[PDB]
Amino acid sequence: TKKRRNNGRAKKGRGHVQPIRCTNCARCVPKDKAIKKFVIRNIVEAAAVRDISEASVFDAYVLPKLYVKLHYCVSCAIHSKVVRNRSREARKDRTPPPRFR
Amino acid sequence: KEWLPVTKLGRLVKDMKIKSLEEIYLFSLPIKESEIIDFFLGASLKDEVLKIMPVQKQTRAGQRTRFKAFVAIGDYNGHVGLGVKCSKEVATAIRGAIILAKLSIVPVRRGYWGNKIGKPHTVPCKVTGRCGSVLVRLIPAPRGTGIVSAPVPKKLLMMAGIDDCYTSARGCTATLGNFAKATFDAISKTYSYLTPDLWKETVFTKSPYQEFTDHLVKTHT
Amino acid sequence: MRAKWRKKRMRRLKRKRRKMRQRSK
Amino acid sequence: SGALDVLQMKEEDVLKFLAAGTHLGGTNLDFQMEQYIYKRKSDGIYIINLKRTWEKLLLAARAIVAIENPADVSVISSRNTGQRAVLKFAAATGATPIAGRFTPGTFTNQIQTAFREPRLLVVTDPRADHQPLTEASYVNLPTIALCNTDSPLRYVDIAIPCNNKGAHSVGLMWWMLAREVLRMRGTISREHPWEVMPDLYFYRDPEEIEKEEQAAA
Amino acid sequence: GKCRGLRTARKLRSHRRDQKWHDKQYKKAHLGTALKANPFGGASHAKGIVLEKVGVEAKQPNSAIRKCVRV
Amino acid sequence: VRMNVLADALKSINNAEKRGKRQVLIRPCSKVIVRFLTVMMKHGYIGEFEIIDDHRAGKIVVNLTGRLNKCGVISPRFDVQLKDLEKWQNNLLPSRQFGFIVLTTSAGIMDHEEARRKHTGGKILGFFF
Amino acid sequence: GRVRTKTVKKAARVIIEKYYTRLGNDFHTNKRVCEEIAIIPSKKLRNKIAGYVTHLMKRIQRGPVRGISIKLQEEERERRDNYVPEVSALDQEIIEVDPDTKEMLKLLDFGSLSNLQVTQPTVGMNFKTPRG
Amino acid sequence: MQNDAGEFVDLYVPRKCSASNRIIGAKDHASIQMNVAEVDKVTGRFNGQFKTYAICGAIRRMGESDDSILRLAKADGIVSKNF
RNA sequence: AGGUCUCGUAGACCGUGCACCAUGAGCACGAAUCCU
RNA sequence: CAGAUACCGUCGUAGUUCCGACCAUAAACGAUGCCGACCGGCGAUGCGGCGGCGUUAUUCCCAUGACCCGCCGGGCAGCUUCCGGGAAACCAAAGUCUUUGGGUUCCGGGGGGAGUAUGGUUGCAAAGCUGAAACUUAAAGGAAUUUGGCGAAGGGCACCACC
Ligand SMILES: [Zn+2]
Repeated sequence: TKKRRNNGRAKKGRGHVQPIRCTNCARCVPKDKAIKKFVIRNIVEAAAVRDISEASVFDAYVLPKLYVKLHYCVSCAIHSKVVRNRSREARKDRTPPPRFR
Repeated sequence: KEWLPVTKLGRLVKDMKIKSLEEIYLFSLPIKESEIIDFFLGASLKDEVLKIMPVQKQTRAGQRTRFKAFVAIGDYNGHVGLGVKCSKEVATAIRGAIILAKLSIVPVRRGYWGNKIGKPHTVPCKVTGRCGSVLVRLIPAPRGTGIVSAPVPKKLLMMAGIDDCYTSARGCTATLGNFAKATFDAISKTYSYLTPDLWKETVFTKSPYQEFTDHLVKTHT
Repeated sequence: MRAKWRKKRMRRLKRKRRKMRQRSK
Repeated sequence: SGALDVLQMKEEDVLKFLAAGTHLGGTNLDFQMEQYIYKRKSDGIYIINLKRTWEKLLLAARAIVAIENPADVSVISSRNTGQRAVLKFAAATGATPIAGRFTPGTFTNQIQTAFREPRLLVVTDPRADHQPLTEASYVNLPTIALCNTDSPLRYVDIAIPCNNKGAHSVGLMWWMLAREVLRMRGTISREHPWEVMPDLYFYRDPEEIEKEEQAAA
Repeated sequence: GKCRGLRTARKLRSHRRDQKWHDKQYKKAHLGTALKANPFGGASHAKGIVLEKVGVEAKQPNSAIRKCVRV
Repeated sequence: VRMNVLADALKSINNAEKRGKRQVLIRPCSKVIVRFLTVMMKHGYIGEFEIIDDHRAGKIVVNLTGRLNKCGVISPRFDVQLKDLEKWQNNLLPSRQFGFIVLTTSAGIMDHEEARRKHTGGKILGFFF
Repeated sequence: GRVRTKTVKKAARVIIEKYYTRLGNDFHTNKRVCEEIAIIPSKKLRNKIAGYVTHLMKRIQRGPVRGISIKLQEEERERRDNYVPEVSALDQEIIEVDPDTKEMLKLLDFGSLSNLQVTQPTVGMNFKTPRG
Repeated sequence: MQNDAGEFVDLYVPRKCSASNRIIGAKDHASIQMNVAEVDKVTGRFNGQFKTYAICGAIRRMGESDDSILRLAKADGIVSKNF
């Protein structure tokens, strides 16, 4: 039978949306269906940041970040442990998971 | 074989100040002790079973069967009930089904066909009761017709005391439990249908709990 | 068997039948 | 309920309503309680009427005094903000108190030791105590509620428009309800100030208990 | 019934005729193929001539061989 | 588009009765509805009813009493006679003790009993019990 | 893994409900008490009862526990909920009143009360939190 | 319930709701006959006159019974008419 | 003139895939009510 | 890989692009036809209009663009519900239904044979539309509970498992 109120997407009064390409594989996926993520990453982690900070021309120099936006289909997101399955009752929750740290 | 009631209603019936349970249906109180109806309805109340069906559940090892028995209870000049209970052994299943039937009996009213002479014989109106997929219709019949039905709602209708019904059914009536439940729902809703015979405002008698709460507080703590 | 490939094989047999019917009028 | 020229508020009940902060309601509203609210003011707070609260106080007091057995009124609070108010109300009226952890088998399970079947039921809120209303639906039990402008009205009979977030307004309304019931019973006179203090009903957190113990004797 | 009009009968009779053609027993009762594929041709009994004897077997759940003839 | 007026009028009455409303607001005010509620009012099922008059099809406000089960409309305007009225009474009514068949005729608009007594037939309008 | 069961904990709760005065922090003293006030089939489970009632003595000396109700620690609750001070905290000499509240009191039963003062309302009616 | 003779064939007459005017059945457990007290006209204490009001389970489950009790009290003369 | 600003320190969300993995002959199972 | 004309990798012909001439098929799916009326709300959103404290285009005024609080009508939709419907999943429509009748159009009678052969028709072609029968079978299906088994995921345990 029908699993969800929508169909794993957000297309309601459109009928057609443009497709995009996935990032892990090259599978063609519609834009509104793909599990997208936008991570704010760093150039260096918390190990080399002291090495850059002590051995720099300028003191207290702010390091640039890495803004990349990833687009995943269902199989690539599940197989790379991005989204996980839930219960039937626990599926009805559009809130993101909490960020304690 | 003494009676030790735990509710207010059972003790107050045991004190021999309830003349009939018609006022208990009038106040729509839950009949919670099964031996109150056994105290009221005695030799006029007899029973017969309907069907015992197999119900099985799988486990790691083998099949766990459990017997579910359908029985009905009711005097032939009024009230009628139905009860379902499922257990391992057959005798305790039948005993629990008879008990759960005696918890839930309802009174029915009987009407006329054309002329109002003597005692009534048939259902007053086309009263309909539906549960699951089964749809049961009870249409009044002229005097001396007899119950025309499938055999088990026919026996339920004579055990309810109604002499004449014109009946009809649709859907899968082979499930005898759901069919009997639909017949019980049809004969239960013969009270909740407003007719012009009763439109005046009923006088409000005092509550039996309100009438004998002094007796209750002088008997128990 | 899904319906697509059995529709395809009926299509090829229909084509072969039409060719043989045209060559055997 | 307010039809006589004796049973109204004289001068001081409105003063205690304004002192306890009973006049302000929640941000949200109920369409069942749109006639119990005066209007809406700025900052999204509803100003609540006091005559309507008085008329439900009369009606709740009448329904309580109407029966002649004081042990068949049951008063229930699950939140900590009114546990002592229920206890003092049952001490002053003879009622049956339930404070905290209402077990789900009191009104319907006949084999338990705590099998109760009262005649009237008063509860502090329909929001948090959505459990005793459904169990009091299965047996013919009425329901009296000290309900807020945001709390839903389901399975209730008298809905007193109240302020059930602060301890102050709730303790004052249990005190005035006990006062009015004891006036209808006749043990307490209708005109003499019988006030022991209304501070016998007021609840506070244990940090303020320690603070007041160290500040006072 | 869907169409409810005081003077709508032609549509109802046409729909009833088409939907009555869309049946199985009425197809078997109102076609020449059903009355011509009948080996007896609308007869309860028929005579015959025995040619030889054929022994056919039963189905898979119950195993036996039955005795038949060609007539 | 609004085609028949008695059908959705009694449908609104049936909806407001089984919900539990006290008053209902019928948006048109045609004479057939007025005659039907005068028949139903003289039978003593529904209470007083107002009517609002303006320069269009005005509104109708009915004070409803707890004496009504269902108001139904038989559509289209079927033909009925005196010799075949008992079949309609048998298959359309829950009992032979009450319930009326309102029908239009040359003698006006009334129930089936007055039409039987005055010996006339006509077209069907609806039913209520 | 030293985890106690319901038998030793329930029996300990019962004897600390019934016998609270003749106890103490000494393990051997309440071991002899558990020998006296209760019959025991064993000795290992006796030592478990004595150790756990010593633990319950350390828990009672720190604070209340919601499993038992000892009468010596009881009725100081009623002492804390039974005192009456000199001010009820609602007989104040001044009460702050809103202009909408002032208008609602104007139609209520009176025209002016001599224990109230009117406050200026806020200048901007922004009250809802930013959610989206 | 009557006939040509005069006896009532229905064994009892069930109560009707004071708000929606529906038949209270045997198994409508949410039906409540709420009993309120009437006060004296001078002294203002309990006298003994009783005003029994009734309600059905459907409007109680929908949650609009308090307005019905208030309107019944206003019609009876319990709640003051200014309100 | 004083010369370590205050309060506790999840201070680990470094990664994206992972070798090849087919098949199982049937015979072998039955559904119930209460005292003398 | 046992076999690989397959998953994988490097090239790669038609194609993918535009003009001009054609076929008219999709899980063309909200798997839910169109018009109209009625029956619980709540919080946001897009358009246009209405009203009202305060802030801004720097301090006075006017209406404007940008905020705040509310309404009205249309539209895409969201959350709860013993109104109600259903076999259930679910549905504010899939409700107003044995208490069956608002108006109108198309479409289906067990499962295969089968969208198959033939007849007709359009098209350069591929094909599109209309559309059977003989025969065979007692099942084929829909919803959901309970153990089962996963080269599914999460907590763990075990020297008859590993390190
Ligand atoms: Zn991919």
